[PDB]
Amino acid sequence: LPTWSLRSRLSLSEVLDSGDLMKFAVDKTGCQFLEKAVKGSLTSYQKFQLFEQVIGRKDDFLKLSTNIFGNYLVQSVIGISLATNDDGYTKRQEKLKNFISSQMTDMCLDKFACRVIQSSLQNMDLSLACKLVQALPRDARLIAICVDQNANHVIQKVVAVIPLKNWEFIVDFVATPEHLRQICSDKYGCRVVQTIIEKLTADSMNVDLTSAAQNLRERALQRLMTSVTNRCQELATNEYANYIIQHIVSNDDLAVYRECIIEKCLMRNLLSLSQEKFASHVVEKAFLHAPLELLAEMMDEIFDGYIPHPDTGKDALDIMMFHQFGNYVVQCMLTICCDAVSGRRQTKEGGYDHAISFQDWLKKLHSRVTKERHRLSRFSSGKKMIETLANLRS
RNA sequence: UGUACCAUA
Repeated sequence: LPTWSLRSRLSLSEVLDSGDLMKFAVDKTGCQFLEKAVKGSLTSYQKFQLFEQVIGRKDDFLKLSTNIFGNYLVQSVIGISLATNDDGYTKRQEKLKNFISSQMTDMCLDKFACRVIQSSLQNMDLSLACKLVQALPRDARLIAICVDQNANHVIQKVVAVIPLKNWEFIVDFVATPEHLRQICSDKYGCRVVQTIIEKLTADSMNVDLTSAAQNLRERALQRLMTSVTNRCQELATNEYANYIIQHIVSNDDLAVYRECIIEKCLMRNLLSLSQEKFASHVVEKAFLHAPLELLAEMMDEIFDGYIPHPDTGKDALDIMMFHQFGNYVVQCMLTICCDAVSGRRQTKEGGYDHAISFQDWLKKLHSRVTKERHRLSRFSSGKKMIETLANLRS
């Protein structure tokens, strides 16, 4: 801090006139002062000086943006610039767009500057905000952006506040098989893929779209889903990407994609997937949300899709009930049937009552549980199942 | 008996 300032009762015009702003803005106490001062009434010339000193020169703007304290002052002054419709408005906002553009990647990857980007994206005029998105990298650096724990929030802001036409390139980039593989195998990249999928879903939150815009949305959705269903096996078994497959399977507004995953990824692999740490969650979701015709194939695959062990006679259901992960899938099957038979779940799919299918599955499960009650009572899972059936006839 | 993310003074 400048020696002349080493006080209380200090004015903003002093700091602005002194040439020493940059020293205040990167100091905790100093920046705390500016942040208070900047919220008050500002005269025209005070804004003029803030504009010039904080967002007027590329280098100082970069230095504050990437600064732990400075970035807050940059965001406030950008706010004030946007609120100030004087004659220099245009040059200011245009210049700000140029500054960020020329350093896009560096700023996104920075813990603090990425906050400046986010704030600029949602507050700037949409047409200038759209140019910021154009400045996004189209190569390995985009992947790096998606998987950084700070920078990934830039992509998510873009998705939230920018019309799809401007960021269609991101969808197609992420849908490129190699890219999808790297992004979805990452902690943060998956959140990005998740957010994009949500945005591209024709749900309650997209009813405001024109038809042209819905069409654009649909095409991007198909592109992304084609890549996702092509790697469904890998994504479903992955530690992070299983959440994505679960989201798709559980979302009614994605029903057609849920059926695709079930048919071409899950079906015939149920015993095997039910024993996976990660995919077992996907398999539960599929049972919970499958349309009845597919639900019946799923149930049939468990009850009768596999040949029992040649020596002991153990079947898929024996294996699953006592498996560390598979036991949760059987619990899920049982709970579906009990809900169905007891009114808690709709058995009429499309005016057709599949009630007796659920009764049949329940009867099979109840028969197994009864015969194996002694072994099953040794496990928490087994006790839960026994108890579920008891609570049914009560 | 079984997993993530939710990130600045």
